[PDB]
Amino acid sequence: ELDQLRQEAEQLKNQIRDARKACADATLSQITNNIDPVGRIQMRTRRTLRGHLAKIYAMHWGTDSRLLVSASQDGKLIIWDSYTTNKVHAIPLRSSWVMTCAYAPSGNYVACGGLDNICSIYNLKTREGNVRVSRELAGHTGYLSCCRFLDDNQIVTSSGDTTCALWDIETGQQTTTFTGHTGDVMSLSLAPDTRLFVSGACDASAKLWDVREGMCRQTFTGHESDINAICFFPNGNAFATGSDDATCRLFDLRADQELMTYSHDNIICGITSVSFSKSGRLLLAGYDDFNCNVWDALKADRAGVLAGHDNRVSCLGVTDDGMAVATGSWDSFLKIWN
Amino acid sequence: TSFSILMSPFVPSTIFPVVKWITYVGLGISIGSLILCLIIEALFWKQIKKSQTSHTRRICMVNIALSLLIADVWFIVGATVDTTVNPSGVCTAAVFFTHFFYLSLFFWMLMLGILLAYRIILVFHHMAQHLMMAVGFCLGYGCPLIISVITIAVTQPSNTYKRKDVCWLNWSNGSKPLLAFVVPALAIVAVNFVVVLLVLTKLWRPATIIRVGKSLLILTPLLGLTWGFGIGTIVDSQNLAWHVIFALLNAFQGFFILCFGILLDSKLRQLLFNKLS
Amino acid sequence: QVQLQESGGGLVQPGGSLRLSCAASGFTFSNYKMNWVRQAPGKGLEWVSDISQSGASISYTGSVKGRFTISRDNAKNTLYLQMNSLKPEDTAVYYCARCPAPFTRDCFDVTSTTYAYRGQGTQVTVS
Amino acid sequence: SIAQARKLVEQLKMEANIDRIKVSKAAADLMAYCEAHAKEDPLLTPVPASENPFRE
Amino acid sequence: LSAEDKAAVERSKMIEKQLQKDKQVYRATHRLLLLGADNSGKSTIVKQMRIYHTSGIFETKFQVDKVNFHMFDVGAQRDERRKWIQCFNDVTAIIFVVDSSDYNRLQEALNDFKSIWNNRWLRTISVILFLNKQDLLAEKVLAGKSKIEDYFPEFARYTTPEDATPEPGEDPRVTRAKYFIRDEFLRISTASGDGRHYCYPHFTCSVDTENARRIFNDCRDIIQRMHLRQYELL
Repeated sequence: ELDQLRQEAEQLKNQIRDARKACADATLSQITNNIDPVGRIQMRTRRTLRGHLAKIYAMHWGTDSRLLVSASQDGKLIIWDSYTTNKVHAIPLRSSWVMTCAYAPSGNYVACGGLDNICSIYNLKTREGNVRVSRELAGHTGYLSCCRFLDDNQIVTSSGDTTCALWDIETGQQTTTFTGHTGDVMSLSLAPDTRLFVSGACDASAKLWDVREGMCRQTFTGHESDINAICFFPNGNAFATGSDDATCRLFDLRADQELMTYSHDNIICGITSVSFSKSGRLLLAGYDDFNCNVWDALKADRAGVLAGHDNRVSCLGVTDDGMAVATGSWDSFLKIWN
Repeated sequence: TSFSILMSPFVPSTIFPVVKWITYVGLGISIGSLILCLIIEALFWKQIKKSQTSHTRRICMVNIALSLLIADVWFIVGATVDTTVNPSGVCTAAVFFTHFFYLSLFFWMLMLGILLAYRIILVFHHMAQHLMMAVGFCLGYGCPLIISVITIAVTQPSNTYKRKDVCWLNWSNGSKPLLAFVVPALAIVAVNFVVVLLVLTKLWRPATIIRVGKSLLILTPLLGLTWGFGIGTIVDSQNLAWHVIFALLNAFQGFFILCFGILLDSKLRQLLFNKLS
Repeated sequence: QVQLQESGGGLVQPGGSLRLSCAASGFTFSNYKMNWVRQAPGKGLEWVSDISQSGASISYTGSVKGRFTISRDNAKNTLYLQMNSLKPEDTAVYYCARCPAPFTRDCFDVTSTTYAYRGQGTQVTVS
Repeated sequence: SIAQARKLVEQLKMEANIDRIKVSKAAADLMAYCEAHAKEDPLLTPVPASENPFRE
Repeated sequence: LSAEDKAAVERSKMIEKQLQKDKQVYRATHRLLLLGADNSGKSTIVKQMRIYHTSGIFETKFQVDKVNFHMFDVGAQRDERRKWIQCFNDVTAIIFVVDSSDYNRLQEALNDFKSIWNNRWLRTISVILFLNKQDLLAEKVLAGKSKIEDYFPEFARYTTPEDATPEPGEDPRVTRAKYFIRDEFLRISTASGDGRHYCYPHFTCSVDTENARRIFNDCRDIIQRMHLRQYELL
């Protein structure tokens, strides 16, 4: 009956906790006691990009570290050249409410999604000067939150119906569906080699998957409320998360438990964006405070602040060469720091 | 040097020592106060540029303050110029400048009034920023120039543009240039009055008295309803207070603007105190 | 890992009394608003009683306003409910409920079909 | 329910028999990675203005 | 500047020239959100208002006195609404329709109203409240099968307010019942506010035609308030 199954589940959880206690012989803050602090980090704007009429809700870089893409809630998708502050493309959408965007590593396509439960794909290299829609992907049952390209023919999506999907573009149908969450899913991050990826939910849970087989492998807990952002450490052996309880944490995929927690006593608001740097010695985080904070990752102290936004910060990004940082916010502006 | 000569053809000598000191102290605080005002207007500029209406508002306020300060300093200069020796020279320039600048003040205040009505009577209507800037600057600094140059050109040849005792406009049975100040000044306050009544028919809809009072104690300095007491100085001699309430009400214009129009704001005071702390 | 475990059910005559106790584990207990919910045999999820972060705001549904009493104890991490004169229309299954966020007064998603911060429940029968 | 508990038990079965390593071995790797790539991180070690595209 | 840079600047100017036309059309339209429950008559007012003219969201366009109004109704979603409700923090108003002929569900509606009132990102958004289905309430009260005082004890000690206007010529019991629930809503409206948003109650039925004019007249009042507060007069 259900009683025996629940008792077995409780025993399994107890065994898991017992096996997780005896794997922790040291604390990171003790091994990292002799590390030199990085100093004080001061940054200042170099470009301010204007042109949007409403909130800016997502952004993404390109493999060439010169081009950008930005998405707003008035129905616009803009492609920027950040060196000279030009405008290369402005694409209108069909639904105003958009929540994600992305380049493909080949510099040929973009994609977006939102409240209407569709993912739209746009071609950039037509013979004429006009950009048109190449494909529309339908079949979710809840608002999409994030999407990331793999090749020019494979995409991965996350929705508010508690499921993740893998899509083949030319055919136009799913090849694998990932089920297992209890709440909504909020953020994703693909691996450097593109063989596994991580997802966090509106529960205090996160998971790791396998794109080929199509199954869950490890589950991590520890937070107290919803999980808002997630990303990968450069080597693919860690990931850092932030939650709507004024706390960030760091997780590993072999010890299967926490290693650091970033928080304070004057911080009583949540986290919206999380982004690493090229070496792993900086962790940048966004708040509705309305600031951005720069955390040393190996000692859990603040080493810098970034101010200048009049409203909530929603997005954040770094480049593939390490030269700039781009920040957007609900006040309709993007700012570049170096 | 009574501050009533702006509106007064004649200043009876009886109260002559009564008013004089007031002016020389009144303007004093005014000068000081206005400087502080501009200082604040320079410290928090990047933190107030949020929308269209607030931007146009701040522009009107800074223009008002600047015009008032310069007009005050030129009155001070032109009141201590001895005309018993040189019948020309600075006693024309000063006059002209004072004239021009005061008129500009008045016209700027008119703009503020109009803006309020345009935000209430026409609720669903939208315009561009730069067209509003253009109309504001072309009717703020536009008509003062025209009136000033026409008056000086049509009056200076026959030597009827300056008084025989002090550096200001005159009139005696002939050319009356002083009307080119009174007629355009008074008939702006008899417009702003209307605006105030309108705003009172929107705040008395239902604690109410405090609300109405705090509303009416902010819009009296900026739109300048006090200058209306000059309507009696032109048509009387002394009777009770006309030459003495005028000075104590209108010479502390900058003090009133610094006390009610700036430091009683909610956001600006918070920003000021946060920066100070 | 949020845990909320209930205790104190049973069977009671009409007019009797009993005490419900919820024990919590896995969060700072004093930052969060708390609630009570019940599921009557044949209906949806209802709402009964409320309490605030400190212990100085209290609120009830219409029909339990003279009989049931709510309290919390921040030291022992426990939420309480006492009932005095029971009617047969109180037989149900009883859950405690948290709020999604800390330091807030709005209470979203407590009565939904699926929701992550909500105990397993306890059965109360009156006859 | 029965099916939900069965699925939970089955998943916890795979989740409870996976290899692990100690934490003092999974802190040193992160520690050493940063020192490996510490001279090529512009936001820790700034560059001269002659090679900075956003300032030159 | 070589030819490539010239061409780049020409294209950028040509793009700004079109964004300037997009600004006006975006700014000349107003956005509204529509909320209710499964037994509320939500769609009937939409059908009536369309005279003035799978999927995760719908849209309806109507026009009053050459003013263009957009209305949005959500669909194909789950029952948890604490993440996609953050998208509607720049609308002119929120419309809330409530069924006032089923006494067993009004407590749920009140609890749904409080969470909207006291949310963080919706503290500058006003609400237009429709108390639908006043026809059914008349017969349910007159007939005498259900007792209103059995779901709410305080009804035993209630007197009709003297500012009420029972124009139609009805049985006073109907007026007591009508105004009790509106008082129940306006208590929550008045208690925790801070003078930054308001609430507007109305009595509707399934055969009214005037539901566009009321939204028009209330949106004027909202905008006038915003303009007066931006000058530090209210």
